[PDB]
Amino acid sequence: NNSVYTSFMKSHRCYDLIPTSSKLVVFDTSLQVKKAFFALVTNGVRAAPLWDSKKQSFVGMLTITDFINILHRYYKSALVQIYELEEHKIETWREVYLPLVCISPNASLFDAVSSLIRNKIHRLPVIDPESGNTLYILTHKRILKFLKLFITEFPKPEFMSKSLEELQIGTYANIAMVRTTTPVYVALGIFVQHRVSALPVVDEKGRVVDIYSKFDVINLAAEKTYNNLDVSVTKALQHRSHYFEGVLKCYLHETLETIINRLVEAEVHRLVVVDENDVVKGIVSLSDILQALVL
Amino acid sequence: GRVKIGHYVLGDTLGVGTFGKVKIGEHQLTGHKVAVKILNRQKIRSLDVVGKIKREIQNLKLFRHPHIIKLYQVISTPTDFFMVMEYVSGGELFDYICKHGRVEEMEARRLFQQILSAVDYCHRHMVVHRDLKPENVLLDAHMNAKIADFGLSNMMSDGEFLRTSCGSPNYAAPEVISGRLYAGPEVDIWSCGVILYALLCGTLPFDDEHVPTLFKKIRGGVFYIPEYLNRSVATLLMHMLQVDPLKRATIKDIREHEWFKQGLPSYLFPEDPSYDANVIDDEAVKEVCEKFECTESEVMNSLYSGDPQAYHLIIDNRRIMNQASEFYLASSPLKPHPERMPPLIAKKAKWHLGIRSQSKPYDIMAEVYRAMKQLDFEWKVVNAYHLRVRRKNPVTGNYVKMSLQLYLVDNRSYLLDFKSIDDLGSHTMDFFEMCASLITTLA
Amino acid sequence: FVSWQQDLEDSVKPTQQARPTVIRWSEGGKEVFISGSFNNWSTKIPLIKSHNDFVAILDLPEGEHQYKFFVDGQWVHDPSEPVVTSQLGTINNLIHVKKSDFEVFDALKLDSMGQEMYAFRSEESPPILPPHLLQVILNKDTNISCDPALLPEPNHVMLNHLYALSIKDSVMVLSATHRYKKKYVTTLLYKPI
Ligand SMILES: OC[C@H]1O[C@@H]2O[C@H]3[C@H](O)[C@@H](O)[C@@H](O[C@H]4[C@H](O)[C@@H](O)[C@@H](O[C@H]5[C@H](O)[C@@H](O)[C@@H](O[C@H]6[C@H](O)[C@@H](O)[C@@H](O[C@H]7[C@H](O)[C@@H](O)[C@@H](O[C@H]8[C@H](O)[C@@H](O)[C@@H](O[C@H]1[C@H](O)[C@H]2O)O[C@@H]8CO)O[C@@H]7CO)O[C@@H]6CO)O[C@@H]5CO)O[C@@H]4CO)O[C@@H]3CO
Ligand SMILES: Cc1ccc(Oc2nc3nc(-c4ccc(-c5ccccc5O)cc4)c(Cl)cc3[nH]2)cc1C(=O)O
Ligand SMILES: Nc1ncnc2c1ncn2[C@@H]1O[C@H](COP(=O)(O)O)[C@@H](O)[C@H]1O
Ligand SMILES: Nc1ncnc2c1ncn2[C@@H]1O[C@H](COP(=O)(O)O)[C@@H](O)[C@H]1O
Repeated sequence: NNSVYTSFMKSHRCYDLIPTSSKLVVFDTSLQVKKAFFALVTNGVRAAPLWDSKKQSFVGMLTITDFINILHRYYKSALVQIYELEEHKIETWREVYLPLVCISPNASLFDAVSSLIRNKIHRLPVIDPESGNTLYILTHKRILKFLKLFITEFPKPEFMSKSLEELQIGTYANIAMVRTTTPVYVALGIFVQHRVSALPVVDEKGRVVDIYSKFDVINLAAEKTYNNLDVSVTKALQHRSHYFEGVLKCYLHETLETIINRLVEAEVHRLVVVDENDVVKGIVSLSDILQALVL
Repeated sequence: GRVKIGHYVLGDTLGVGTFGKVKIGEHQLTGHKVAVKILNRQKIRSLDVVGKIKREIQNLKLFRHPHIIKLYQVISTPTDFFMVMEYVSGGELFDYICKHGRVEEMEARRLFQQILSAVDYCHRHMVVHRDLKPENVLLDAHMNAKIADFGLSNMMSDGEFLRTSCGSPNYAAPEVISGRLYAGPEVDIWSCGVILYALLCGTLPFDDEHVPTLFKKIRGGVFYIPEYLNRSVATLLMHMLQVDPLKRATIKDIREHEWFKQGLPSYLFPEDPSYDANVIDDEAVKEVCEKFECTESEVMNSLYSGDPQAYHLIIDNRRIMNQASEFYLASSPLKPHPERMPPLIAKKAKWHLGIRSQSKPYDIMAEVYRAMKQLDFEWKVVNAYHLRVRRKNPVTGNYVKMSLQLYLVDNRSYLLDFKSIDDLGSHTMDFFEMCASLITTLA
Repeated sequence: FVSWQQDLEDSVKPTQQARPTVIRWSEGGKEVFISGSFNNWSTKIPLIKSHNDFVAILDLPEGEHQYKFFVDGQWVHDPSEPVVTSQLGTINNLIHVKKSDFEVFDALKLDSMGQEMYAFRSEESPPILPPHLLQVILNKDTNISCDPALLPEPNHVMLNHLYALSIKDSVMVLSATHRYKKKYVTTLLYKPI
């Protein structure tokens, strides 16, 4: 009775999250990894599941994280070509890098959110047991957007109107960040080291100016500028300069209901927090909010 | 003591349809009047209409619309089938256009709003009434449109085009008179456009003595526009009666029109009570979700009548999910979405239907046969261009089935189509593996 | 309101109230009568007259019953319908009633009146392509504001039809729309030749 957020899940199936008409891309493990990242750009999809013709079943999941992992490992310099990226296939690199992690459409929402937290992943694909084919790729952004639709009819409790200072949601300490002069290669290294979706571009004084997420890496493949990672993060984010309405930042004296409403309207994954004046402060992501909603 | 069925005394004949005759039905005890369609079982068995009659009975029971003839009961006897349905005292619309002349712009609009509401209801339940005409459209004492004679109606199958052609040369779309493949809704809109012209003008837009010149007028799509009807209604008739099926108006186009929007009642096109709109059932899948969560299937059947208790709460939740369009569906033509990817630097690639050929159709058939014989394929030749290939997967051990059909784009242009047939391995993926194996072998 | 209407239909349970039999004959005779085994050939049931057809409804029980018509003082049976030879001499028309339920009856009717898994070449104009297939949902462009993975509602005919893009490179691209659980999914496949 006290937990109304948990009752929204478990009772509702995974099928309700899947849209009426969607676009899904599938890559065969036999094709080149360089052509696969260039294919994600042309189709506009963030992630795509992998298929094995020999096994006749889905083995992996191709994300932008794989494109980040390749570069740190194989990038030599702006002069020497990355001979690995062009020659490597989807199957060959899969053997170098480290069971199928998926969910059922008939299965509960509570079992789907727990799968994203336990396995420590952002993209979880849903496969029909009777059919055998992929239907949709579940994201933390889609789950919270689905919640904001059904939660409007339900009255929010006392903890839903609690401030960021009073609540324990969000990793307050040891936040990883980049500077305006920090190169792409150094920035990409942090994505593999600390293993976080977003990296905030902070000025030498301590002011947050930009944000370099895993999505901003696909621009190196879109413009074919992946061969030069020596250039600063500001030059890598120069493409959005004309069409960008500033960085999303909230305050510590703001209620949880206002924070959740800010993320769905902006459609962003990680939300930066600053106090009094723009300053470094702990970053709060959808993975922290969804984990708090479960327990 | 005249002929009686079920407390109902049969009288005067209303008319004779494509199959059987309809006779007036009069109650002996009360005096209630019904229309009794008598379908002779022997005459139905003499032809292959036995399947079409079965679907017509199932569809009429499934429907629950105030502008469609309501079917009360189907009384079966060993000699013939009896269909007890809704009687309308006013008679056919065709007789009203002849007697009263051309109906006034506002009054004809109300009748057109009601007739289109019934056509829209049919399309929602995947049924297309191919024989739409003022002869088949009836009225009552209070003057309200009612669609009858579903003997020419056919189901809307996924990935199938119906080429069957209705007898009436008039009221039939340019694709029907040409005898070309089409999708169901487009014909019903063209059939509604000519009906809209019928009560507004009094005459037909495309009419001639001999059949060849009549077909030339329909294919041309040039119709007379009288001086009395306004600029708003004239634009609708032009959009409804188009030669091209893609350029033609749709159910959504007419509802968005300025002339149709006025005088439109609230009960005609409902959004929220659309789930309970169909009489026949709660969603079959929907019932199982309630069965797999709490109780065995067929549970609370008495309960559903009782109302004590549950499944209705799940169906009402589906209406809320269907209400928000932006979350479940994408709109085609605003601030840019954060997940939108920038264009790739080397031109946008364009998708196309299957594989195309310029050679003789006899040569393509010999080419697809020699390619199929190279692999372990097993089929069944239905038509000289239609094939149903089936290949067994060696890894999974499951049978994969797909359809093949040959079409022609232009005079010297030909096309080959691949269709998926639904039955460890993915069904959608196995169809792609079966397709790729044939495309790689062929040239 | 709507729920109540739907509920009322639900409450009803399918059944047939009465089980009658048609018994009709077409002739030009003014006085028509019929006698069978139901009344033990004691009384002659009068035929009501349609202007052309003659018909008289009688609630006969399930089983084999032999009846004979009498027109203008002459006992003559119906040729068009099946008949059986009686012990007396004359071959009277037989009426055999077992099932009178529309769904079951149709199937029995249905039962009355090319090769499974047999691959063979056929010997001795193709149909014109519908323009509804030419328009591709993947070629159609959506709003910049909405999600990229989201697509508009596709026409029912289009799905299950394979759409392939010309191969720039060795890799082959082919996609098809499929419907699951009243949900539509457009799956794309990237696989090299
Ligand atoms: O009356 C009942 C009877 O009505 C209808 O029959 C009419 C028929 O449709 C008309 O065409 C016409 O029939 C004439 C017929 O063509 C002539 O042949 C004549 O028949 C005579 C025979 O030629 C002669 O051989 C002899 O028949 C013997 C029978 O073969 C023999 O079986 C027996 O008769 C008795 C039966 O044994 C017994 O089973 C039982 O039969 C009864 C039937 O079971 C019952 O269905 C019913 O028949 C109907 C018939 O279906 C209608 O079409 O009644 C039957 C009688 O009760 O009882 C039989 C009693 O005879 O013995 C006889 C010899 O004694 O004689 C017959 C004439 O008696 O008859 C017609 C001359 O115009 O009219 C009949 C009218 O019945
Ligand atoms: C096109 C057709 C359809 C059905 C058919 O078979 C039947 N004709 C029938 N007529 C009748 C019938 C019987 C009585 C009356 C009737 C007679 C006097 C007064 C009022 C009446 O309703 C009208 C029709 C009945 Cl109940 C069943 C029939 N079954 C025969 C034909 C046909 O003419 O081939
Ligand atoms: N820039 C960042 N630096 C350090 N930690 C972060 C950052 N962004 C998010 N986190 C934390 O890392 C976890 C996973 O983040 P994410 O990959 O963004 O879902 C969450 O528990 C966050 O609190
Ligand atoms: N707090 C934020 N403020 C502004 N833009 C953001 C923020 N978080 C993410 N983005 C952008 O939104 C896009 C997708 O973000 P993500 O869902 O984190 O991959 C990327 O292009 C980011 O640059």
